[PDB]
Amino acid sequence: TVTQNNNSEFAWPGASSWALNGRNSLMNPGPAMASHKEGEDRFFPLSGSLIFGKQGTGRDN
Amino acid sequence: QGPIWAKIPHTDGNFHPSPLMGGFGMKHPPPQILIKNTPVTQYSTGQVSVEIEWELQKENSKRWNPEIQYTSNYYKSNNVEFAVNTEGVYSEPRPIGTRYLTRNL
Amino acid sequence: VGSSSGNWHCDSQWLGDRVITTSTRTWALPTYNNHLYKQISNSTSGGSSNDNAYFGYSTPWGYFDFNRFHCHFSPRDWQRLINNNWGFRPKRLNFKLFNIQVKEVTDNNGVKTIANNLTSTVQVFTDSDYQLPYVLGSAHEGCLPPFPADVFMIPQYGYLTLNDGSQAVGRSSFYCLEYFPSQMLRTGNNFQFSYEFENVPFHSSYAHSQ
Amino acid sequence: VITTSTRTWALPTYNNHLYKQISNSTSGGSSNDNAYFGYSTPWGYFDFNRFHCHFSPGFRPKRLNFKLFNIQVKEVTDNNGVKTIANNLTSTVQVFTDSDYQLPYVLGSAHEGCLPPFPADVFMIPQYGYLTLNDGSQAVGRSSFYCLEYFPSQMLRTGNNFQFSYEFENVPFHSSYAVQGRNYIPGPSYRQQRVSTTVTQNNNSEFAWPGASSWALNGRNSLMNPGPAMASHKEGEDRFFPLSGSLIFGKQGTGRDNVDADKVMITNEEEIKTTNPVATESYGQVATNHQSAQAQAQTGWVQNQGILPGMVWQDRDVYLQGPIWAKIPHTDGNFHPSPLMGGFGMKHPPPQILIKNTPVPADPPTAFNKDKLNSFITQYSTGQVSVEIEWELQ
Amino acid sequence: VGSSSGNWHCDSQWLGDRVITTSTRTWALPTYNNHLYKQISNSTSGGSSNDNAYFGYSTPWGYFDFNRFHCHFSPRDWQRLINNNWGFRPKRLNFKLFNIQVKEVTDNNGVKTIANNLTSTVQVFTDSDYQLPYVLGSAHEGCLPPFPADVFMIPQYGYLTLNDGSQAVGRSSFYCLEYFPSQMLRTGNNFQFSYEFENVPFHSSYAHSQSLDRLMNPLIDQYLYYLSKTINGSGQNQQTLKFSVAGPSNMAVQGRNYIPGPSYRQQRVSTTVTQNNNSEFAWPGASSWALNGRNSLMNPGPAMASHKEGEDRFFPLSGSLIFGKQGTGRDNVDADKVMITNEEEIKTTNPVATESYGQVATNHQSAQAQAQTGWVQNQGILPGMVWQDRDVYLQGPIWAKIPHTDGNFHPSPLMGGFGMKHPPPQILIKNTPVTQYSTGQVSVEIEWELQKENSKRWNPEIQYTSNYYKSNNVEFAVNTEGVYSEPRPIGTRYLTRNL
Amino acid sequence: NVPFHSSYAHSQSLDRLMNPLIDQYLYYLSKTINGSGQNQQTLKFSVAGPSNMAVQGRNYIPGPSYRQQRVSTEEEIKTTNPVATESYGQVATNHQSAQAQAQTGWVQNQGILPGMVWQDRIPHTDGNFHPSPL
Amino acid sequence: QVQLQESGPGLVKSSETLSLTCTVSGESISSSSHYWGWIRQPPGKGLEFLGNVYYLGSTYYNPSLESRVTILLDTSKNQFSLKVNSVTVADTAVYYCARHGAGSYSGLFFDYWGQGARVIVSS
Amino acid sequence: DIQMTQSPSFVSASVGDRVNITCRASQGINSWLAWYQQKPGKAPKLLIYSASSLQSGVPSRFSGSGSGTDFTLTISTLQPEDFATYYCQQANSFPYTFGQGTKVD
Repeated sequence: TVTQNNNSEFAWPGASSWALNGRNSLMNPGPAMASHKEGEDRFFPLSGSLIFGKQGTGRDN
Repeated sequence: QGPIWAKIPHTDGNFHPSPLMGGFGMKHPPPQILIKNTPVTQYSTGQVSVEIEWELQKENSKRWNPEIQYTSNYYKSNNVEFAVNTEGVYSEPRPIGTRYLTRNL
Repeated sequence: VGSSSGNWHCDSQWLGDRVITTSTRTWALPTYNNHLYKQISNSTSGGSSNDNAYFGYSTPWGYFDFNRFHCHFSPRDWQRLINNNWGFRPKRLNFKLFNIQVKEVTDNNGVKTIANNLTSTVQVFTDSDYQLPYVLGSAHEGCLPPFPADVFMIPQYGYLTLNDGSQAVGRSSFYCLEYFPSQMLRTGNNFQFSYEFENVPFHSSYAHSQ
Repeated sequence: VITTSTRTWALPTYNNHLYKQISNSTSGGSSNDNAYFGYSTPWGYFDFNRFHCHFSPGFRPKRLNFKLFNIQVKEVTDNNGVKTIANNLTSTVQVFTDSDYQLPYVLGSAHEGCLPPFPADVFMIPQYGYLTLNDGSQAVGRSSFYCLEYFPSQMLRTGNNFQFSYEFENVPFHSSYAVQGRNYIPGPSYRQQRVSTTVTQNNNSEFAWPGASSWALNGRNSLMNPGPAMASHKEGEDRFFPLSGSLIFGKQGTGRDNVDADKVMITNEEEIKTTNPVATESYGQVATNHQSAQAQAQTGWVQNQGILPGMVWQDRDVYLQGPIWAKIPHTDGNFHPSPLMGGFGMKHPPPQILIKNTPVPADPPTAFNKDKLNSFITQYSTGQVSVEIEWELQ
Repeated sequence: VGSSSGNWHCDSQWLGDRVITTSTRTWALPTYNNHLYKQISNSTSGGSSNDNAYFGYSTPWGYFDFNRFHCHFSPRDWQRLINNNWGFRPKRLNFKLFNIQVKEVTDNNGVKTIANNLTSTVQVFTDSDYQLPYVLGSAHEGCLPPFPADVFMIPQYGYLTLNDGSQAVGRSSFYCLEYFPSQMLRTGNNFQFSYEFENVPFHSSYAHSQSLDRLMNPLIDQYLYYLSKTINGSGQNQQTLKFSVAGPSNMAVQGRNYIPGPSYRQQRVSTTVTQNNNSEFAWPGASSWALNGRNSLMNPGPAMASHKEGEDRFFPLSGSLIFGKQGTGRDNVDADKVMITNEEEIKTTNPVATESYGQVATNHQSAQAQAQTGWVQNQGILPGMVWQDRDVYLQGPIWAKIPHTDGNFHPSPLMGGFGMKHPPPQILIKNTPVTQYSTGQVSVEIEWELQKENSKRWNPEIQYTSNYYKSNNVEFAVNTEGVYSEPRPIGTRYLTRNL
Repeated sequence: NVPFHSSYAHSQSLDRLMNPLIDQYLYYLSKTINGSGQNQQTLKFSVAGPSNMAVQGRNYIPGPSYRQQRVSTEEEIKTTNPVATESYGQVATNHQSAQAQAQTGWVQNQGILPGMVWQDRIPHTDGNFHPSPL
Repeated sequence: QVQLQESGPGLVKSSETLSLTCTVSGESISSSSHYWGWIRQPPGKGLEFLGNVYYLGSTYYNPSLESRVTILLDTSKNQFSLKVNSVTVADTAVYYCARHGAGSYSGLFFDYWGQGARVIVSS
Repeated sequence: DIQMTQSPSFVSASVGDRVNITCRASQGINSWLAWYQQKPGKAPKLLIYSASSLQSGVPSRFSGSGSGTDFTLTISTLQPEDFATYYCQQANSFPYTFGQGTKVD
């Protein structure tokens, strides 16, 4: 649900990321962990899930 | 839709090499297969058949009530799932986990 | 030239504790980088950030990638796995390549010309000593198609090495794949090799009830 | 008796090398009974199921043999008006047989596209598609999608050939011969409407759809044709025929829509009349109540009569143009599997033979593009077919 | 005394194409009719009707019933069976009875006291020549209970014979079970026999992916012709005969090889109550058959699909096996207390039970006579018909005994399961007459055969899954009181096959 | 080799094969109305049991029937075989609804159905059923 | 195109649970990836949100309704059911089914609506 | 909850005349809105989503631009086809709330 999210750009700034040789790396998919607490499924971890795409899905945005 | 294997970077050590996107971490995975057209505008075509032999571990459990199994719906959709539309476009509607049967902890 | 160098095998044979899945696809290989090794770096594409910095090469060599499951399992087959089994793992891999057809194009005015080139060869080899970079682990596109009737296109082979920004360093390694002994196939030859998977723990396909 | 047939075929490239869903909606509107769901395939198939394939102008099949040779592939380049046709010597042709009967069996519906009767004719291989479970024009989830590329098949360049043999399971030898208490009674009847070719006699109304005997399944009326074997007309009256009672063939050159009666050849059942009822007549009468001094005995007409102990009947006569075998649907039970259009019902009929032209991709974009290549060389192939069937005469 | 005569076995082994399902329960056998063979008839209840008349004897013997599926198959095994297999059938039957215990009850003032009786015996015999009437095949109560921990009570054995009203006829046969040789067991003795099922065809568990009328190739016209138009246009003397090619444009008129199975129409009732008229039509409007002056309701009858596609609510009146939910009363329970089973799978090859079979012509047309047709309410077998038998359920019966006659057609019983001329023999039991009752352990073991699923279908099957959504208690499991319950009936057909 | 001609009379009626002492786990529709009145429709199910033996579900049905007219001036087979002078069964025809009451027609003649059993009392052809002569 | 039909009783006794069901034709709830939600229109008054259910089964309820409503998602039959408990005279209006989402506005604005279902709570 | 108040409760304005309906959120909704249209007895149908973005089905005449505390639905060149109540919806914060209604004539 788009509106439960904060009104700012936190896509790269707020994401988890491991740094190597002064170059920041996003943690995708990350260590193996449950995606959400039982009973709430709207939410998902930012980078923590393999995200495929449906056919015809564009390559951007 | 996901990967099968990934090569373990050759290093001093590692902890639980199983790769993070899933599958089987290996120190000698299936070798790469490289191909090119020998220079002589040129392109080539043909067939490729690949065969992997998979081994199984059967479900031995004594659970009384029925398992949760993966199923296909029956609600008269316009086109069947995992099949082609009228344009011959094979579309995989949803990703399928491997985990349905149940074990004890 | 006039006789089929291989057959068509796609099926799955469910036998006892083992499963044999065989997938066959039809591919197309163009020519990349005009038969040249070409250096590539972000400086070519604009090199916005230091995080995205890379220094590497692009080779005319293409490669086969079968690394995704849906290549091997039809949806129904897969169903017969997740439903009935607490684990699986690969044992043997047997790969075949054949029925090579080399085409050539001389473009004249609007309509291009395409006809058989009989004396042409197609080089193919495997890296079983692991001296090259291994790019099959990063989940790139270009794999065998999910659906058998889809004809696909062999991806281009590329690799990266040590860098500081777009510049290189002394320790950067440059691999010429021509330097590898490789088999050469004309339109009648075929290519085949087999592989024995090393021991890996069963993947778990069960959900704990506790 | 041993007959051999040999022909030459031309198999084009179907569906642009695509599997396309075909549905009722795509080619039709309304038509509740008519609506269907299914897929069309690039694959063609060989249908020799008709008699005149094997026969030039009691018996039953015994063995079979099939050969496919002289494979000639032709790649078609087209520049402006004229088109160039060049041999492509490296091209391949895939063919397999379905010996497990895993695919839908469509040979039994008496479709056109058979080997032609005259040995010099060159025929075009008919395309293969199938129909599956549907609701209206939509498809319930119990439906099946079969991808034919997923069956192991044999690829053939210009030097290869493909042969196999088959063994007919034992079927009944076809028969080719014609107020006292009695031990036996005439066979079953499910009545047909009666029509006479002279239009002056028949009624001046549109009774063609309504008049015919139908059977309803899942709320779809599907006309009964030809129906249980029955003599077509009473003795001496040959002008009359049941509306859906017997097979009707078109004469050479007959049009597809609204042809006259003299363009089509109506078959007649007059031979079997001894042991079977007339398709237009009631099986008999029955007492409809109890007689009394206060009520007369009433009789009433039997329109449909199932099997009763002591019936005998003749099957329907096969014709030189008619079908040979029809697969028996796989079900918990069936009575007298002999097909209603004539011939030998077999739980394992001769396997279907599926063949396509392996697609040859055109020039790739030279930069990697993950889309499937839809751009192919216009192509078709040709070859030979020799099918040989041993028979046994009584 | 102090040496156990058997053990407890309750597991199913899955080996290749065969299944081995062992069932062991505990039982309590009282003494019925105080050791007396007694006559019974309708006049005992009054016999308000002629159709309800019965004349028979009731015997002290009890009899074991494993004849329902859920005796042998846990709901998990049943899932593994219905999902992965296209058919099954019983091969062997192996029965043991052991750990006998005899307890006497001597009532003294307030409390009744229960003590062992060591010298007492329990008479058991099985009729393997089938010379007694066979009561196991009517879907009677008293079968081994579904859940293994329950204790069950052996049902009393009684039989019926010829009757006119409540009176007998000279042919009525009276069988005294004491006339058969039997075996007698004290607390140390045990009893076992083994059986071998006669050859039966596989029960076909699958639902066709093609409908009987869709067998055709959709792309190709037939070479047969049909009569499209009987008139050119409006007017006098305008009759014509115009033929067309059978093809996809008009699909339904093509010629076909085979025709749907028989039908004997049932009335249709709506789960929604407001869609029914205010009249009592349960008995009066029900399809029934008549025998020797008695009307017998037709239940369930031939196998026919319950409803047209899309209609869940309508069900044939007497034509669908109805099961009770856990804890449902005997008399006049409301419609949500019972489980109704719908024949959705059989619609492809079988007619809808609430719909006509078809139409036929009722007269000859002419200029003076229009074409007149009328509906077909029932259709006997005609050559070429194909049909699906009735489905078997977890709660439903397994086998029946084919009546012994000169002829029959398709003996497969109408309530589902495997019709046999030599089913598993009845097992009769009683206490030896000296208030006394005996208990023990029943163990039945059947070996099943399986037909594996070969299909090439590309897209995933319909499977039987247990819903994930949370709830107060798990399906097919006990509740806080301890009362075992089976939520819904389970059919055997979840897979598919080409028609 | 033709079968032994059965030479006996059954001691049981095809509808009386049941056990008289024990209930069935099957249910039958019993009341379709709460009682006399308007808008009374309801559905009530009750166990088929020895009290009512008409509605108990049975595995087999009596044999084929083709009605003969009765005349007033084989009684061994009447156990499993319908009376030749009687209507073999009653079949419901039209569907009920708030407008229309259920109607039931009489079946004078009924061919074979799966599950029939019957008692007794060759022309060379493609097919025949239960060849035993009349 | 997405057609939405509601069904269930049109009369319910007070303090008896109310049950409606919405069977969506034209999409597949499991693979559509959109939110499905209910609202209610007490007669002659403004519509008030009841709750929605995301295709994986997660659910949001309206706090105004005090833990009465429960939205069950039956994905195989492609329909979802509203159940509100201990019904009162006040809780009677036309109940609309709706698809709560779109590409940009998923789980926000209701683009496709049911035909409507009248429910009259009465004694 | 967040209140919603449409300023005209009943606006009688006939054919051809421009009409504007305004509804103010109790607290800032950050331009998340959804105007609806209900003809009598039928279910409502969406008109404008977000702040000014028109729905595919609806005719060009409907328009509106919110400043985030203020919102207006301007029906330009009102045709007789639509005389109906008009509701607005907040998407900003749960629970979603449809204020009152604006009946137009």
